[PDB]
Amino acid sequence: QIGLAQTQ
Repeated sequence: QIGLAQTQ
């Protein structure tokens, strides 16, 4: 289980 969230 991997959750990856990115914002710029």
